[PDB]
Amino acid sequence: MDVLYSLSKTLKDARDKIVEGTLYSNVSDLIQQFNQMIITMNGNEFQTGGIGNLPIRNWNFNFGLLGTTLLNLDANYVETARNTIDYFVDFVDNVCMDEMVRESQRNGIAPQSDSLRKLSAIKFKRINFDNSSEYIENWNLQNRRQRTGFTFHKPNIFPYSASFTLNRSQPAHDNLMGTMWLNAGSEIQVAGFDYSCAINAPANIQQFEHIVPLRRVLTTATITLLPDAERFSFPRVINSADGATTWFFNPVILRPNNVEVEFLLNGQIINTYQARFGTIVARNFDTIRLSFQLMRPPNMTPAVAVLFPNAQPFEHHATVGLTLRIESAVCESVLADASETLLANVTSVRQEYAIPVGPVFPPGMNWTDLITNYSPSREDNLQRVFTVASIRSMLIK
Amino acid sequence: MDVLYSLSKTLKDARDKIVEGTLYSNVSDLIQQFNQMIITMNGNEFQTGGIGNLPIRNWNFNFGLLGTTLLNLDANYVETARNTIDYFVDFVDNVCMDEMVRESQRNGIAPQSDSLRKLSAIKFKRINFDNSSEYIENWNLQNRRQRTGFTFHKPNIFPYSASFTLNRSQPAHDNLMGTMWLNAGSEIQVAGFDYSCAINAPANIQQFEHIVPLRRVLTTATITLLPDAERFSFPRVINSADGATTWFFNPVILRPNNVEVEFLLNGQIINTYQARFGTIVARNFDTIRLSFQLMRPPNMTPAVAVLFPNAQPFEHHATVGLTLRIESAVCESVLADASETLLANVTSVRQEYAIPVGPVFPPGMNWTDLITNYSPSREDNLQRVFTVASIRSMLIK
Amino acid sequence: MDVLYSLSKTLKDARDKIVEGTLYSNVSDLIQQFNQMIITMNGNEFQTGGIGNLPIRNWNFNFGLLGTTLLNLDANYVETARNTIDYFVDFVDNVCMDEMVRESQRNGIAPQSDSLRKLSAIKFKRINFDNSSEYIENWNLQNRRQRTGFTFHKPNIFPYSASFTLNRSQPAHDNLMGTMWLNAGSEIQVAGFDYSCAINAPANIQQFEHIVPLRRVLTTATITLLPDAERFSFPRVINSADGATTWFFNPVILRPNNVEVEFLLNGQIINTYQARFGTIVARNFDTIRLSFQLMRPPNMTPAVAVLFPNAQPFEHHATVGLTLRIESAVCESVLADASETLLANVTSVRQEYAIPVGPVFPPGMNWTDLITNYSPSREDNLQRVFTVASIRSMLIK
Amino acid sequence: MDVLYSLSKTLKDARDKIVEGTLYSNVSDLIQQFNQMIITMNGNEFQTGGIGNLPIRNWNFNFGLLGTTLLNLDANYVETARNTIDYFVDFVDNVCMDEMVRESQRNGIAPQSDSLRKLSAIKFKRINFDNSSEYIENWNLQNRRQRTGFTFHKPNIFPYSASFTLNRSQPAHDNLMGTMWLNAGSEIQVAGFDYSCAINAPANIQQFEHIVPLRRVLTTATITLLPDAERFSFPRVINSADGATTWFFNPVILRPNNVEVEFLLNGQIINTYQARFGTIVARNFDTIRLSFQLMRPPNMTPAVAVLFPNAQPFEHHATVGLTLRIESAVCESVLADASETLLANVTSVRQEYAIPVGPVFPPGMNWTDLITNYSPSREDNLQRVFTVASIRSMLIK
Amino acid sequence: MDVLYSLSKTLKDARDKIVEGTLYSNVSDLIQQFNQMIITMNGNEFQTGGIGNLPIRNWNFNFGLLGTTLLNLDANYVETARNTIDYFVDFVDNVCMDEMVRESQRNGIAPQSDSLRKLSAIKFKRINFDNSS
Amino acid sequence: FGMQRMHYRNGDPQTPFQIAEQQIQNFQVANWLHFVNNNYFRQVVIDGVLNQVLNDNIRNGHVINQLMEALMQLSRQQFPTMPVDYKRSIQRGILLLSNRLGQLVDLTRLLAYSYETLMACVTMNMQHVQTLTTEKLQLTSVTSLCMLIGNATVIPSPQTLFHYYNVNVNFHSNYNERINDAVAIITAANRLNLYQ
Amino acid sequence: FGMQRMHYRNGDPQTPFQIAEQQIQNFQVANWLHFVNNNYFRQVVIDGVLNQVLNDNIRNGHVINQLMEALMQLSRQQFPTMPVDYKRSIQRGILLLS
Repeated sequence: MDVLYSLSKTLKDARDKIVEGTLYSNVSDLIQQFNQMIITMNGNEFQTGGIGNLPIRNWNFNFGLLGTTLLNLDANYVETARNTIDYFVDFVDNVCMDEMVRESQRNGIAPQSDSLRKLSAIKFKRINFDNSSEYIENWNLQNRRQRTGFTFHKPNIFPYSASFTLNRSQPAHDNLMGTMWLNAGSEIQVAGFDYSCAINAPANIQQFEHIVPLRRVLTTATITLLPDAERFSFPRVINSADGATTWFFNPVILRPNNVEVEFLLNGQIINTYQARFGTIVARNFDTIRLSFQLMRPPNMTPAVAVLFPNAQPFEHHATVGLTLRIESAVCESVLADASETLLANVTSVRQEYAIPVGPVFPPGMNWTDLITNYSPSREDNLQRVFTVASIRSMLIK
Repeated sequence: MDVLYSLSKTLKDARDKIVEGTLYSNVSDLIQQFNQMIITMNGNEFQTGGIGNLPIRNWNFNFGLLGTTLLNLDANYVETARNTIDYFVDFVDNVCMDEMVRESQRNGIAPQSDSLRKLSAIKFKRINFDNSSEYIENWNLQNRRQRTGFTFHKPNIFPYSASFTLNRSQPAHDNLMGTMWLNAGSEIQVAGFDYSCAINAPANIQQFEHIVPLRRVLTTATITLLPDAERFSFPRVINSADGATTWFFNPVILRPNNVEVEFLLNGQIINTYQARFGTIVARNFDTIRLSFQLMRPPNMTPAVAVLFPNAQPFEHHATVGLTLRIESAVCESVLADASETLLANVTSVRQEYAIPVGPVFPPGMNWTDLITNYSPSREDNLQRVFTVASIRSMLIK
Repeated sequence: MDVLYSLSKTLKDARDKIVEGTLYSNVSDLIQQFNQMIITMNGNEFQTGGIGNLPIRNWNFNFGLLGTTLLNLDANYVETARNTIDYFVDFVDNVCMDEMVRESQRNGIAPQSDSLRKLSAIKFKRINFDNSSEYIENWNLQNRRQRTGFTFHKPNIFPYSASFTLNRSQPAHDNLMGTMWLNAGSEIQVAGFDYSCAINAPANIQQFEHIVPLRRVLTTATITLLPDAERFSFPRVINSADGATTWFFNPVILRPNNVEVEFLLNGQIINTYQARFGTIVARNFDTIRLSFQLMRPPNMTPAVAVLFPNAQPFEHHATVGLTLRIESAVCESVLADASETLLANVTSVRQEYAIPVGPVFPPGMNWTDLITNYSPSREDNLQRVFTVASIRSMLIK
Repeated sequence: MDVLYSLSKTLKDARDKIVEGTLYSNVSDLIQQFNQMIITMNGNEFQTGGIGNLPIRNWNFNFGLLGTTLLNLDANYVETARNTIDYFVDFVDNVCMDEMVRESQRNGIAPQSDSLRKLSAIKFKRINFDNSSEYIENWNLQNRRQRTGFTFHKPNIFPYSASFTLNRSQPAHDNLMGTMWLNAGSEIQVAGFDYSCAINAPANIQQFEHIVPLRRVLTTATITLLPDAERFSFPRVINSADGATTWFFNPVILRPNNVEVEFLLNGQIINTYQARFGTIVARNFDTIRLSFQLMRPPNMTPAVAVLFPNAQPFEHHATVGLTLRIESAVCESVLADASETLLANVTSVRQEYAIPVGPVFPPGMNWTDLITNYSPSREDNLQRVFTVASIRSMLIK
Repeated sequence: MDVLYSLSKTLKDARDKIVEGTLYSNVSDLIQQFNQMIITMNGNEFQTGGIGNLPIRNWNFNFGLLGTTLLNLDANYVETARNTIDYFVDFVDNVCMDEMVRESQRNGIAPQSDSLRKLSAIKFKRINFDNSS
Repeated sequence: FGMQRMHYRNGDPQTPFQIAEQQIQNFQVANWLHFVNNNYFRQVVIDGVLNQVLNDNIRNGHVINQLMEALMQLSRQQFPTMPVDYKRSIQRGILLLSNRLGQLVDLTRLLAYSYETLMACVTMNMQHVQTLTTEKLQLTSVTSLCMLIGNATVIPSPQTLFHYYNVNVNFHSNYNERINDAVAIITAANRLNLYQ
Repeated sequence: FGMQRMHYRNGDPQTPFQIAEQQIQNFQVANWLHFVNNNYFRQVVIDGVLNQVLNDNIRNGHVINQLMEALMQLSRQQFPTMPVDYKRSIQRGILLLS
């Protein structure tokens, strides 16, 4: 696998440094690297494609070398090197395009394409310029059974699943007590609503809780806990759970009282924060448990007193809400992000040539279903395909 | 263009590599490049400025070469490096500033400033140390007539234009049926509202459509999709159509029905997703068509059964809404973004000396005005200006 | 602190370039640097720990020079190199972690631990591989007292203070007029409410003001501007200013006019924007001034005239709202961000190893408490700890 | 790409010059060229076809040379050369036939066919006879980022879209005021009709305007503005806009008064002409805005007075018309013309073997849809296919 | 006016035939014509403009003979040739544009601008590539 | 391999072997040249005496095989652009040197052991600095040694070794004693304010 | 110092040593070259008698240390693109004078 990254990095560096007029004493290293690459590459053919509409292509390799005779590069030397470089770039692009689409249920961390499988042979192991890039370095470190990591921005890890769970319910929905939450992207907003407004509640306090799991362990998460949620603070009319009737929602946002935020790992308490708003830091967590209390106003005013009639007739329900955002995090496994187009590259390459759905990736690369039931084989296959995608995105801008 | 980036890279690498202690075999190539540069530039002259409040200076070059041979670099070499590097930094800063605020109409991609015009001749063609970045390499590839591209995070491609279209109006504004949408920054939020819950159209289903154009081609974009409007769910009073009166708006939200999102190219369907809320990806599109249907719920409960009367007077109107946000994309042409520091650099340098408005760019770099009538000449000028700004941003830290 | 950065860079380069196959001509510089570092690091003993739960460990350095013979690095040479690479990585990790958990009023720039004091002597200055990264180069520029700065995306610079003021108020809760706003991270949203809808107010125009100071200076900042309230346009119940009961809020949103944004620096007006939304750019400022006016609409419609009676009992008070988001910034003093995670690393180390509270940082690395009372000693200590964190964050990924 | 043009031009020149009896001292250049071509061509096989019904063919190359022994060409030498030449002509024709059909969404300016891609390799770059032909010279100049052009006759650039826009309309179409225009080919004819005949018009003058955009900038356009349009000067009966009713049209052609012709570029005024008929010259334009006035006859005669009753009953509507023709123009991008069969060749080759519609070209190569939504990638792909088509049309007459 | 046509034809032929790869036996005539034109155009100074908005510019010609050694024209030779080809194209464009904007009753056939008057002397008549158009 | 012969200017910091390493393509010959290029001594402090020690790949004599394989490759290429007789003579020379592989291995191991044992008997610091007077040595003697070595080992005689060690330590002690005497006299003279 | 041989024209108003001073950034030899560049007879008057006298710095014998330091700096210099024996002899003679 590392051979492909070495080839891509060498090609990019050569395209960067070989420009007209530069002194040869600054590209001696790259000249030696390129000559070694040409010496080892020649004489071995390749085949790519064969599945779907992907163009089947055959490959040959017969090229000269880059001698050392000049003192400053002229136009003609640069042109010859550039002509070879563009062909090698096309080769890398086509090999990657072949590799990205396919997959396998077993051995999903090993190469699959014929060209890549032949490249993994020992006689090609003399070309490895560096491993400075993030994804290739992580792959190399993961090769030797070591802890890894990924610097991610807005690391979407929460699956999209809009759901609510009622706690107290009239048959015709006139006295409701429950919770509404919506986990979109890397944003969690949880709201706790009551119709009684704590007029008949025990000790005039209503208890709210909500637990959201996480399939993959993160680290170093800067958490912005902002109260006064926005997802449920406006009139609504939605169908009931059984899908045979509807209900109304007339909200009033109160002050969330005694906000408790807990981060757990392996079933133990790791980091806790009481009644703090703003930005907080969590170091290691796998399950998030948000709980708080809704407190009835101890004293009211005419408008407020009318707005919460003690008796059953209700026309204004009360609700409190919180917002959970992950503005930064580091994970141990590959995940979708927003600082690149890796998942975008995978989706585009999958859809462009209409490869029939295999046995691992759900159809259309819909991220919701892919992240729903996370399994280690799926994670390994996604890691390999994302490494190949990052290789592609480091050649074509 | 390329020469300026070469100078900037050489100076930055020299200031990041020349310090007491390091071995001589560590910065040999940089010393060779530095001597080549000082040989080439020596003995010439330049004079930048001559417009706006920017002062006019005259530059010379007489600095001597290096060549000291020490196993450990000492502080005398460091002192000479500091002095010469500072002088070259000031020179490159001044020439970049002069290149900034000048614009031309015909052949805008061509250099404008006299210093840069003299700096692209044949005798300056030696020093081209390296081109290792995104913008400069994209410029170099464009000069070779190949595909271009840039990375982005939440691009601002939609000019702010808050507009609302009506399908059925009334002089009294007591009975409305129409749509409202806004597109600011990287967000599009569309909503279609009805007052009678479509008891006048067949099958009790009203179908709004929406079409939004894109001023430039986009590829490999991941889309966050939300099925509930965020902006049009509050009691609002808005201006009328003729700018003569004010109308009321009392919204309530239902579930969107048969949601279709279409990314079309040349009017042809490429990416389509139905009821896929969360994260979706589109490969290549230039036109966005959104269609959703507001459906009267079949079965009701007292609250909703009364709040939607079939008679004339209304207390609450019905509306549905979608929030579409693009988080990352790659474009073949130069575009600004809120995730970098380019447009800010351009406007700061422009307002630094109160330059009169150029014959191409709109006044004060009002981004909306620039993106409105997006012209190819303006595109080329924007490309050149942003490239020069990126060259400048590599030094002033 | 440069020696630590050089050591980290050398270790990363060795771990990323020394793999079986690479030509020796590509790692000759790295081998020379490694040999120099090892020969200058022999015959010295170091001790780390003594505070927190860090186990006190002692270290030796009796490692011979690496091999310098083979044309291609085979497996055995790589294993021999790693036999000391692992030890070096562990040592650097322990040293940086030990340094991270100590601070004081004085010695704001100078290191405080024993390891950095001993390493930064004259003789060890022979080791400096480069200064390519951002933070170390900014630190070196600061040591010469020159222009400094960084780049971030959506930085939390505005502290948390959810405050509101009332201009005309009484315990009747029928005639209220004031402004309420929220400041979390970089999201400044202001709202001005007026119960009377400016009926008795002179000239039918009511003027609001709001002033927010910044703890530091931001240059070339891009800001997204929106005209409508997005967080204070829903019914609410809020307590009193001093606190005896709660009042009621039911907002209706107009379109504010004469929306003027001032970027004031040292009492001098620099950038002025009138009636503009979308994209706004300020070259340099240290304070934000916001101004808007409420205009009772001249013409009316029955659904509007029924909600602003000239009489005393009101039902829906008028309110406007503005959204101000800083989506990119370049600052002079060190500040936390959303893209980077150094603050996360520091807080993670502190929480994991249970450091006793010092007289400088607020407990638990609470960012809001840290920024509410920014002091130069805090700034220097935080710059030091952040540079150490950035050095650490490229060795254990 | 240039290799193919060189081959075609060399083959045509050889077929032109090698005739029986000519003196050898006049074909020495072509003999050297042919010998070099045979030397470089031999030993490399080729493959073409594989998609649709196109015949897959394999290719070999084993031929002698053309020695220098004679003083005047005899029949046998000419026959041998001709036998080789016809085979090479078949080779070029088949390669072009393979190349024309295919396309690509990305990199749509680079070669795609396997034979062409192999031809682009460096070792074939020794054959370039000239670049005198228009299309190949334009391609070569466009390769190096330079302004281009095309001498076109009747350059159809206006899409076909028959449409009208009413201004004053009775429900049953008895009092109409509006415009009819039809843009066919390179011919624009705009008519402005009124039913009132300016009897109730303000100031007895009716204002007419019409703006037609253009997707591609032209230059040096000789414009023949002839009044008295013919497209709408005869009785008509057409369906209404909603397609639920029809209307009548009884026209009378009056004298168009104060004809104003404006040519704009980038939103500014470039060239204007008032009250001039015949031929005019425009140098640079992108949008055409035709406006004029219809003047009521100040005095009438019995028949005329009866023909325009002041009251509502109408039986003769009045109309003025203009005709816009582009008898010559030069563009910057490839476009359909009438001086060749290039678009005809593309359409014929596409339809003959029934290649399924790809992702760029709309089905059937219908020029209307292709020119409707013009995008730069489509323009580049069309440029490449038209260059290949012009190559084909320069071999088979 | 023949000299201007010859110059234009030579410039077009040079810009269309001098690309990396063509055998020298196909451009020997063009190289000879180019060398003759350059050696006959050295040591003279021209001025164009003075009327309209045409910016007055001055021109020199101190360009050495092109290379005459390589069997196949490589990239460096092409770049050296273009280093003066661009200048020649600009000069011819400016001269013809200057001539285009002047006319009078007399001198109907004879040129009126200074550039054509100076170019059409006896000594410069050494340059005439063809009259094919 | 029939590549254009190099013109190594007399005075470049690079060495001809370095350029050859950067030029040729074949594996074994390039590896051997690379080994001979950067093979430097190692400074090792033992028992308070600084010494120069060869690389461990030279004492066990395995590197000679890494030589011979390369030489063996030299016998496979066709030697283009050369007459047959020149190739025949070169092949004869390389074969004569090759058939004596065991003799060379034994000689190299003997040289390594003898050098280590003898050099371990010096007690003054040594440095690798070129001096003015240079030793003259023709290569014909080296060819004779490589072609004439046999089977009997040679170990330095203990009596000669002890005599050499005694002479060396005597010289070092004399040098140190004279140094101390001179330092004492000069220090006393300069502290007694003597200036005439 | 690996620089091209000094192309020069006889009769320039500036001596070649000035050009050497403003072309070499090696502090020791550059400073020594500057000192030699601006070393001129000093015009003084003593008891009504005009005389030309040397500078004080050379008078006490101090410039020799600067010359020795510059020569020793040149001694260990790489001296590139020069044959073996010539360079060895040059640097050994420099050491002899130092």
